[PDB]
Amino acid sequence: HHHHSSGLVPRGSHMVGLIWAQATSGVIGRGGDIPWRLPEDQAHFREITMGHTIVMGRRTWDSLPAKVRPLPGRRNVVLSRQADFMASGAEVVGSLEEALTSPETWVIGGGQVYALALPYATRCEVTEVDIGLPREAGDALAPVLDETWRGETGEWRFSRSGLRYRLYSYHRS
Ligand SMILES: NC(=O)c1ccc[n+]([C@@H]2O[C@H](COP(=O)([O-])OP(=O)(O)OC[C@H]3O[C@@H](n4cnc5c(N)ncnc54)[C@H](OP(=O)(O)O)[C@@H]3O)[C@@H](O)[C@H]2O)c1
Ligand SMILES: CCc1nc(N)nc(N)c1OCCCCOc1cccc(CCCc2nnn[nH]2)c1
Ligand SMILES: [Cl-]
Repeated sequence: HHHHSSGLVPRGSHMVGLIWAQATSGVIGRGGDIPWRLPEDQAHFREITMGHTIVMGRRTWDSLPAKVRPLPGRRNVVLSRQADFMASGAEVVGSLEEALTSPETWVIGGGQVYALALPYATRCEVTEVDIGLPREAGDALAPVLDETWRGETGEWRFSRSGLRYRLYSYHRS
């Protein structure tokens, strides 16, 4: 069965969304990359963010596959404290306040930027990957979401590869 979910979330004059994929342990990144491959999550990330402003930390920009840098179809905003940073086809901003000026914004990583943006977020789109990768020194980590967050939990699904995952759609006022 499909998680008979409404999939509806009202919005106000500002919508700040966070979107990430995490292992059970909260690991989201390692060695400059994501330590699994999940086609359905790539498709999910693309469909949620298409047509919107996306905000990412400089290390997440570095981690994009060079052929989809900038991510097409989205206004790419890179957060860096390097005034001279070269992000061809994107814009570089020096502060989170300026990065979140678009009326709709999806924060797409990484660990540092999720943490700083979480107080302003009203949606979290989380892919939980059922992989038992323990946290290691240097890992990038997903935020811990408290009980101000509410929403819907999807059913477990298998990718054709056999990797198991599920989608959480969280929101708050
Ligand atoms: N699983 C997922 O969903 C997912 C999503 C995205 C990324 N990732 C992975 O996460 C890792 C990257 O995450 P990360 O935490 O190491 O780095 P990050 O959050 O992507 O980027 C950190 C950089 O962003 C800049 N920065 C951070 N806060 C800033 C602020 N308030 N103002 C201006 N600049 C700011 C700094 O750039 P400068 O050093 O240039 O000053 C900082 O070094 C990679 O492994 C990536 O593959 C995973
Ligand atoms: C996909 C990982 C991911 N998942 C979720 N749920 N949230 C994220 N923030 C997130 O990270 C995306 C930004 C960092 C890594 O970027 C990518 C890594 C591997 C492949 C692609 C191209 C995926 C297809 C595509 N998307 N847009 N055009 N094509 C991106
Ligand atoms: Cl992937």
